[PDB]
Amino acid sequence: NRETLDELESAPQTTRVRADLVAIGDRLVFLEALERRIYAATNVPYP
Amino acid sequence: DGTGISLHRQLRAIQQLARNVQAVLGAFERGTADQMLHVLLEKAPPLAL
Repeated sequence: NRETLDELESAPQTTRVRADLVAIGDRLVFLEALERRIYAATNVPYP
Repeated sequence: DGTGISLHRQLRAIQQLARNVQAVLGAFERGTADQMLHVLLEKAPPLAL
């Protein structure tokens, strides 16, 4: 038929966060280098 | 069969058929854009010539 019956959410919490934004052409992508953030002293190699 | 299975399989058959009819009635919208490239290549001499 025509289904289109995927439900929407409840407009969740929108916080401000220092992340890193660039734009490549039409698309707008993060940049993430996760060494000093999540892997600093953890002694597990970067994947 | 006089059950809800007989009703729901009928609603599965109509919803199958609603996909195909909106497909092929949409196909002639694209089959027009198919053919216009096949007529603009019929009268197409190369720019190098």
